[PDB]
Amino acid sequence: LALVGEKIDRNRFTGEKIENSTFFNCDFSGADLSGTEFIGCQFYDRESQKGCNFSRAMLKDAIFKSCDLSMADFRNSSALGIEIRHCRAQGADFRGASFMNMITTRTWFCSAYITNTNLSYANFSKVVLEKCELWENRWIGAQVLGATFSGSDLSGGEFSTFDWRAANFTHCDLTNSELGDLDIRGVDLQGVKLDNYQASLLMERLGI
Amino acid sequence: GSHMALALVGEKIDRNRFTGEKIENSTFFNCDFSGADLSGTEFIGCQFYDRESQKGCNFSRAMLKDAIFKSCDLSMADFRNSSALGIEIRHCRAQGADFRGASFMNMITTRTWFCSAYITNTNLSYANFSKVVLEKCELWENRWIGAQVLGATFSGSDLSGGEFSTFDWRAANFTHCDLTNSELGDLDIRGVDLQGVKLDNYQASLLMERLGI
Repeated sequence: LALVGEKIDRNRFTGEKIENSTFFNCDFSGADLSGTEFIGCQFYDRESQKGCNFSRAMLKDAIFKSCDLSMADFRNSSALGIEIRHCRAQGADFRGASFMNMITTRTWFCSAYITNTNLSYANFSKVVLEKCELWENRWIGAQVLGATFSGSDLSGGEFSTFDWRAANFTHCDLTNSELGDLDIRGVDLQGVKLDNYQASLLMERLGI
Repeated sequence: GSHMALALVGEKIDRNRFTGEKIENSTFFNCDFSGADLSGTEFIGCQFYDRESQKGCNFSRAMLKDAIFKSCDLSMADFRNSSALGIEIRHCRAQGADFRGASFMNMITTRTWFCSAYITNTNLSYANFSKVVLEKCELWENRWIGAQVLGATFSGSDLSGGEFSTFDWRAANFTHCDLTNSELGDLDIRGVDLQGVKLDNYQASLLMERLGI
């Protein structure tokens, strides 16, 4: 399977399963991708330098494994309990995307599974991702201002060019990660889990 | 020249009554040594505090270059404004002693200044070190509980094996200090400058836990 330049109809792939396909410059905006599963699929065209629009797509329980989602516009999604794995999503736009259930609780709760995924330069400004599976990702350069990952599990993460001040990390698990310029003086770390190797390393940053 | 088993009380010591001598197992209660010259004078197992008077001896402005106190009871001695370069206080008790103004510095054989003091194994509970310059000195194995240190600097010194329970860590300058093997109290790395100081495994673990890790 290999579409190009098409705008995808609301119910074209709903619930379906697709493998080793390619969608270049397609426009899944507004689509209904509940229960859809993409495997080995590519959504980013290099000769073209453009990716796919997923803005406002319904993605409740959607699934992405080993896909290339670079430059994916996930703005304003509905992505409750979705899972992303071994994917490339460098530069992808996540602002607006809701990973939270607002119905079966009288407040809110989150659900989301994004691992083994390259999130470099992804935009998570203001995103809510409390208590989710966010382990083993590359976060280099990702915008995270206003976000909150409180209680999530980010263990095994790369954070080389990453502003630890901009988002709420209280209660996350950061064991076994590349922490970059994390400075325990100016960054609430209440409840967070560290590995001894890092622990020492962080003292070193303080002159000790 | 030496003295043994003295018991002085309420006397005012003369400049040279003891200069450079060796004194043992003696008590002096409520004696003003103010201004005396105790250069090189050695005191062993002496007592300068009396539990019945609740009084100490005045050492203010005493000249104490190279002086030795060993195994003495200096509870609330007044050393204010003294000259104690190269002094030495080992295994002494010195609760409430007042060191404010006492220079531990050499300002002759240098362009500027340097320090020299050996105070170790000493109980310094509620001692007063406001503004004291104590750079690069042996200060190991003391009890510091309650000590006033506002404006002092211990920079470079070796405080290893110490006891700092009720101790205000933002008060003085502890850069480059050796603080290993010590009970560290309420020390919090977020609030205080620890550039160059040395901590051990155990200690370091405990300072993380404080933050919440």
